[PDB]
Amino acid sequence: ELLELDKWASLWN
Repeated sequence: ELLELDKWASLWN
């Protein structure tokens, strides 16, 4: 949805 949300929705950390 709209160029990704970059790389699995930001990233879990």
